[PDB]
Amino acid sequence: SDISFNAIPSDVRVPLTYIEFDNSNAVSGTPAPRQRVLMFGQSGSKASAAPNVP
Amino acid sequence: FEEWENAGLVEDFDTFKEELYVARNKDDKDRLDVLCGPNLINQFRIFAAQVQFIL
Amino acid sequence: ASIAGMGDLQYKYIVMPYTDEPNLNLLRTELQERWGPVNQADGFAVTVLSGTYGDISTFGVSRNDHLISCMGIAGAPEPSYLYAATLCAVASQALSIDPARPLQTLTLPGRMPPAVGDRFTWSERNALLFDGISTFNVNDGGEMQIERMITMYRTNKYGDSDPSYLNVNTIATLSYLRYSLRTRITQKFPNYKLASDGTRFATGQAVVTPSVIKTELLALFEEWENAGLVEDFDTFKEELYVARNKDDKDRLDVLCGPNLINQFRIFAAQVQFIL
Amino acid sequence: MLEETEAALLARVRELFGATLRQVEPLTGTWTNEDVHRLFLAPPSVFLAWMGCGEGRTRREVESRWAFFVVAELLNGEPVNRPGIYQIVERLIAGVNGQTFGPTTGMRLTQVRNLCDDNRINAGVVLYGVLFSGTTPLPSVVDLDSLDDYERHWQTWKFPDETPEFAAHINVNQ
Amino acid sequence: MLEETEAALLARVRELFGATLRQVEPLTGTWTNEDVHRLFLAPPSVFLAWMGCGEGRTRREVESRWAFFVVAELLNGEPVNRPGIYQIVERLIAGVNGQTFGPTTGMRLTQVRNLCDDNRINAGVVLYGVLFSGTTPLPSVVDLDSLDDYERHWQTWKFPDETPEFAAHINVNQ
Amino acid sequence: AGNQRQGVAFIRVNGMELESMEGASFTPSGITREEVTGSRVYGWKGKPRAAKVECKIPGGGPIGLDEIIDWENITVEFQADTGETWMLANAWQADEPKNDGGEISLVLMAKQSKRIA
Amino acid sequence: AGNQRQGVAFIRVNGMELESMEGASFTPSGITREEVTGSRVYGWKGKPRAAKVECKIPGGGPIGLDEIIDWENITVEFQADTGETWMLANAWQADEPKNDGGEISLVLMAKQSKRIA
Amino acid sequence: AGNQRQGVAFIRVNGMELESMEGASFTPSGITREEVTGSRVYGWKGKPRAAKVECKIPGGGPIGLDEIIDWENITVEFQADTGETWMLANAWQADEPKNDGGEISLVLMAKQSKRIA
Amino acid sequence: AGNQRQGVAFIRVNGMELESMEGASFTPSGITREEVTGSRVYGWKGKPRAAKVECKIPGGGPIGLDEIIDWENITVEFQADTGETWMLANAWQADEPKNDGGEISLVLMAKQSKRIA
Amino acid sequence: AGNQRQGVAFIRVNGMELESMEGASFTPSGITREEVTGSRVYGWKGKPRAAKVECKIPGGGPIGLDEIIDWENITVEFQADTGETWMLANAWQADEPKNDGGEISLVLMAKQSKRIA
Repeated sequence: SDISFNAIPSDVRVPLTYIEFDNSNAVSGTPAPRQRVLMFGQSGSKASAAPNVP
Repeated sequence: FEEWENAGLVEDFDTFKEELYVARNKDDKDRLDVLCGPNLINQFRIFAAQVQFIL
Repeated sequence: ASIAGMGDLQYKYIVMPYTDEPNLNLLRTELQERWGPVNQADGFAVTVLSGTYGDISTFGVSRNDHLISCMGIAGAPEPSYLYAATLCAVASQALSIDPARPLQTLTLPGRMPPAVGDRFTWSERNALLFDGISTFNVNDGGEMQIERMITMYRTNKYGDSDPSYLNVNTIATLSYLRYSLRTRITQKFPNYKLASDGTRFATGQAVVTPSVIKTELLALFEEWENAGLVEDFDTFKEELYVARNKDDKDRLDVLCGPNLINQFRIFAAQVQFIL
Repeated sequence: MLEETEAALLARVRELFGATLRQVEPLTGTWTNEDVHRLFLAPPSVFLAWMGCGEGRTRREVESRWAFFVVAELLNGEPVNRPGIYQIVERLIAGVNGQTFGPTTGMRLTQVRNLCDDNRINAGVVLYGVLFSGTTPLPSVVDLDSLDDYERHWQTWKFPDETPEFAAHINVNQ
Repeated sequence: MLEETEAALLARVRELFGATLRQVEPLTGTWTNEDVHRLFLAPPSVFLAWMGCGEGRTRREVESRWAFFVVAELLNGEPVNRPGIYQIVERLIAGVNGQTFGPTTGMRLTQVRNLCDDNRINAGVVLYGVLFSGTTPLPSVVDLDSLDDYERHWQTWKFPDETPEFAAHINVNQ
Repeated sequence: AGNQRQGVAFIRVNGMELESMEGASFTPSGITREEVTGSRVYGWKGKPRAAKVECKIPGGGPIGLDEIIDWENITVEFQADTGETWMLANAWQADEPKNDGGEISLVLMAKQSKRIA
Repeated sequence: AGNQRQGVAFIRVNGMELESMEGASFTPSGITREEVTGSRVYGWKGKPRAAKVECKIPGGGPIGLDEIIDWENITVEFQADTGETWMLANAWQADEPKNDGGEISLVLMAKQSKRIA
Repeated sequence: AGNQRQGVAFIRVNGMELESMEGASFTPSGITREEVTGSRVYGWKGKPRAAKVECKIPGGGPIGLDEIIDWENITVEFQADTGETWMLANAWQADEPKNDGGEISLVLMAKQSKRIA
Repeated sequence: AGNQRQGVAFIRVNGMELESMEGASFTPSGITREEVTGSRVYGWKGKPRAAKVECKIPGGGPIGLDEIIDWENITVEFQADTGETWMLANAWQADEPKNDGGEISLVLMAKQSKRIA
Repeated sequence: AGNQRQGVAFIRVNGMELESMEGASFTPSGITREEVTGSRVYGWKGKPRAAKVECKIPGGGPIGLDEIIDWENITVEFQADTGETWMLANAWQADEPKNDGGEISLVLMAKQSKRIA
């Protein structure tokens, strides 16, 4: 679940190669216990994140 | 089991060793009862990729 | 609410753009509660303040915390929080690679420097460094680079000057040493039994003597020195002292002093030409 | 420990033969010329004696030495059951050699001696001596329960007195 | 020095058992057949004897040899407390082996002997012999305080008599 | 002590004192000096040396052999019975470990040893 | 056990326990670390190792010598009397087997041994 | 590691790790600098170089010799035991392969190698 | 076999197995790839190769030396002890045959070898 | 010192002391004198020479091989253990660097070396 996949079902059984193109440049979700940082910032309207929740 | 693993059929050894159990039968007196569990190796079927072009 | 809902994880670096007294007081309280020997979840905060030189100097003099570092900038085309985020990212990466290497020439990518007439002179930068405000520099091109990162700590408890807790490298090194000592103690001695020095326990038993902890601390100090964090060994060995507690009977008290290594900052030269 | 080894050897001897031997008892001393007269011999019987020790491989262990004294009765110049005596000796050798009894490790058969001389034969007693040797480790002078655990390790980093302290209160366990 | 070693061994034995042993006293000679009659035996008890010495590794040290004689009482053919005797022997071996007493270094257990024969058994005495050996260094014939310090070193360089002298008055210390 | 000489030595790894046999060796880390001769005798020449600790451990003890053969970064302490102590840091187990009749030989080695206490 | 040390060792091949003499060796399979010095001491360097079991068998026993000299793919089990056990799989008989005065030396060797039980 | 030096090297072709002998060579691809002197010493001069990997493989292994002599476009990976890795892409088998007493020499060569990981 | 490596090799000429010494060579017939550099590294270039088999035969054996020096059209079979086999057809005896202290060197050569079986 | 001879040498590049093996060479930059004979012996003749420093570095060390193969303008310092020091400025890495079994050979070369200190 480290890589968030779009339009690729999680239950696929056909043995082949699945290749997708996505414009956004995501960052690998490798855990870094010694490099955890926190940021404080304001969120404008049309936000989908609950306030005061990391 | 070591021979099987070297042949490329089973993967995990420590779990197999910990789940092994060999005992005699208390009724037959000539039959040995063993309960083992192997971890059959997986196959490479699905290769999911995501390409993030920059242009 | 946000500071109450952070959780219990160890956030080593914190980005706070709000430079106001009511918020910074709560942040300082939480950080100094985490910095104590009880919580042991070390944390650091990086802020950037935008304003005139006098306002920056006044703010730096006003704040006297050893867990917050602020960088002053005047006439910045970009908002302050962008600079704060970039500086925190660069500092976090550099200190995670090595806690003792100074932050002297690292550049901030994508941050536009102020105008030529809005940059601080040498005297202003020196006064800001003496006032607990970090300073930056402009590369030969259009790049903006870190100059020196220091904390807000300026004054001793009684009111005198104090050079301790000044460089961010000091805090980073102290945190790394505490983490390494905790890991070594919890790994080499998972669960043992305590006995007084001089008792005859003999082979086989899993007991620990203050001499054992002495030797383990000496070995860990050797590893620290080889890693490039501490310099003097004989003084550290002579100042070590390990003893049991006469009341708890299950607590071992140790008092050690390390000699944090120095950094190469100033290169003073004098040229005597003959012509 | 020696008492555990002696008890284990006695129990093994008792379970090896059971009703064949009349008694299996420990012995004081190795054997003397007056033992045939001062002892309650009930042939067949087996006596166990501890013939001191020796220098071990470490300073925490010693090489103990034991001996078995099988006693049999001869009547009119002939043993009562010669095959029985031979079987008893062979089974005693084969039931102790190589096994571990208590803390003792790997009993080694040193030699078997024939102790039938004028003193024993004139009393109608057939005696054989089977000698073993094992590895008995010494105990510890101080028990664990007397001393308590190492749970907390508190360290304070040296700094000027009027500065914010840096310390670590580490719980060694959990 | 031998007196210091003997005192240290006696003190260690006394503190090891305390009230369990009735007495802990030194012994003259190793052991004789009349010792069971001429001695004030109070079983259980421990006797310490110095069984001479040997050639050491240097000319300033010798390899001393010591022995412990635990005494126990047997009543009606049986020891009073056999586990007690075994525990006493094991603790004596484990409390002296490897430790240093006075100037002596690293006591080594040579062997343990069973001394229960007709002479001792007929008197109702159980005797075991535990023998050690250590490193006792010899003292010095001349003490330091008899001779005085070397403080001044005056040197005169040879020259013709009627010339300005060259000399050095050196204070060795300070 | 006043006249006490070294009779036995104790070796402790990560705080656990090892059940060592008699005759334990110890080679300090320093400079090994050689001999130089041409037409005459000229002097010496140096060569680096590494600290070594050698001993024997009985089999079947509290410390298993698999633990012994897996020591890469350990702390070794060599202490004489008189009071002389040497500390070896970041040591490792060298050579081939063998269990010959209940005897396990340890060749614990380190790149630098200093005399503490 | 509580204080029990290893006094004897048992070797079993394909389930048959071997009549082994005193002093049976065992070398675990792992990495042999060497020593590196140039102008100073720098560290160690690894080298693979193979498991070995050595013992002696009296002549005229239940297991013939022709069987011994024909072991190419066997299972060897090395167990100490205290309870430590090592398993060698797909082992083979190495070196030259000789019958010297009723003594047959076995150099049973394998490429990997793991400590079971 | 902290003090670990290179003792062994692993070579992998198309994912199959090769059974390599001791003493495996590796020449990185770069510029070879020569020496220039006329009336004085002036400087150096460059010359292109190609990556090379050399090793030996025992005969009768899983990988046949016919496969070895037919490698024109393969991927070669040279990894040290400490963790240093080099990747060779579109490599080929150069020189004459010979089976001398069960020894097969590989001269796997490529026109460019970069240090990955 | 499962783990068996090549230890010995057998050479058979016209069905007669040769009494070969230790260290028998074998060079398969194929393409030898060279190295091409100009201002940079460009690639490789091919060159044909011929199969070669080399060994040594003791003197005074069943096969005479006159027979050896007269082999123009023979069949040579190179087989490893593990099971790898190569066949050389229409081979010939090359180079100078010499009987040096009971040693006769054979340089049996052919223009093409294929791996049968 | 008074009688101390050179036993080891230290090589430092840009301040980093190199992990050098035994037997490090050093050729000073100067004039190489040849020999001239016609009908008789007449004298010598000069030829310029370039400074050279040669050593070996274990693989997997702090300094990577890619860094080694990319040295064009560096400062090399050759110091003997007795105290003799030579400085090479604007040096470069010459010849072919190879990693042969964990051994990397350096042929650091410069056009002029002067004896400082």
